[PDB]
Amino acid sequence: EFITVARPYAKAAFDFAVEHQSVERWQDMLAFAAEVTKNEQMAELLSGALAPETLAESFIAVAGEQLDENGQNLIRVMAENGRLNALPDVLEQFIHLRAVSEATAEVDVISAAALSEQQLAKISAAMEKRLSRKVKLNAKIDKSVMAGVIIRAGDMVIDGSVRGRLERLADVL
Amino acid sequence: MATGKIVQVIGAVVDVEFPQDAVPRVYDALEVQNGNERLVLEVQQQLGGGIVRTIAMGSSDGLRRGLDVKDLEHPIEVPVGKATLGRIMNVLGEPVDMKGEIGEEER
Amino acid sequence: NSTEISELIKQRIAQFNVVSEAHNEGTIVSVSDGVIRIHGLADCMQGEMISLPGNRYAIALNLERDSVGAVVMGPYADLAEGM
Repeated sequence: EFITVARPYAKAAFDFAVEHQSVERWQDMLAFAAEVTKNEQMAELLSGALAPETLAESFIAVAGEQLDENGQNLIRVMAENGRLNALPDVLEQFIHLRAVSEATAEVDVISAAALSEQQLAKISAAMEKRLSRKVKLNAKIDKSVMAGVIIRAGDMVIDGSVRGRLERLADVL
Repeated sequence: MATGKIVQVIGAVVDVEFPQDAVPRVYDALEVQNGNERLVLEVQQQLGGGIVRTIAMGSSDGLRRGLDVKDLEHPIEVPVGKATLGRIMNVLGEPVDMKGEIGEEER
Repeated sequence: NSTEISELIKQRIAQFNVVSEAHNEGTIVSVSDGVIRIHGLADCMQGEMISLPGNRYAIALNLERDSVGAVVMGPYADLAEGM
C-alpha cells in the first residue's frame, strides 16, 4: 500500500499546480495517469525490472493527455524512484489537498429510507456550521438501520440511528 | 568505447549500469580510469535492470559517480606458461618485481 | 469519458505494442550465486522444472507476487539478464 510514499508526490504536484492556477488540468492529468496504470498490459510492464528511463518513456508514450513539461516530469521522477504504481493514491491525496484548500467537504447521510429534501437542506445547513466547508451530501439508503440517520463526515460520525440506540442500550445492562 | 557508468561506490563495492543489451556476464572484468591510474572491477552479480554489482580489484578511493566504465568481454585472464617462471605477479597477472613486461605468449 | 478512457488506453497500447509474455515463458531479470529471478511464467508451478538455454534446468522454488526465484542445476555463470 502506498498511502505514505504518495504524500510527497501529491504535495509537490499540488503546490506546483497552485503556482500556475491549473489545479483542474492537473487533477484530470493525474486521473488519466492513474488509469493507464490499471491497464492489464501496463500493469505487467510496471512490475518487470526495466531501467527507469526506459519504463518512463514507454509510459509517456501512452499519454498525449499530459502537458509535455510538467506532467511528464512528474512521471519521470516517480519512475526514477520506482513508484509509478503509487499514482492511484497520488490522485486521492491530490483530491484531498484540493478539498482542504478550497474548504470543501463531502458528507454521507445513511438512512433507513430516503429523506424529505427539507431534512437534507437543514442537514447541509447544519454541517456547513459544524465544518467551515461548503458540504455536498450523498444520501444513501440502508434498511439495517431502521430509524434516525447516520451522518459520516470524514472519520467523524454521528450515530443517530435507532440501531445504534439499541446496541448502546444493550451494553448498559 | 566505454558503455557503462558508475552509480554507487560504497567502500570496495561499486555498482555500474549498462544499457540492457550490453550487461556484462558474471565474473566478467570491467575497467575504469581511477585518476591517472587504471582499475579493474570483477562482476559479482547481475541485479535489476542494467545494473551490475562488482568488487574492485584495487584501491577504491578516488572514484566518482558517473565515471565511464569499459567492459572487457572476458573474465580476469592471466599470462601462463614458461614465460612466468622466476617472476612475481599480482592477482591480475601484472609484474610486481620491477623486471618489466612478462613476455607472455598466451592468457 | 470513464469508458472511452479505458478503450483509448487499450488502443494506444496496441499502437506501441507493449505486450504480455506467453504464460509458459519468461525472461531472466537477475543472476547471482546460482539463483535467478524470472519475470513471467504465469503458469509456473511450485517445484516445476524450468528449461534454460544450453539444455539446463532450474527448479522453481519461490513463486512471488511478481517473479519466480529458481535455483540453477548446473553451471550458472553464463546466464544473463534478458535470456
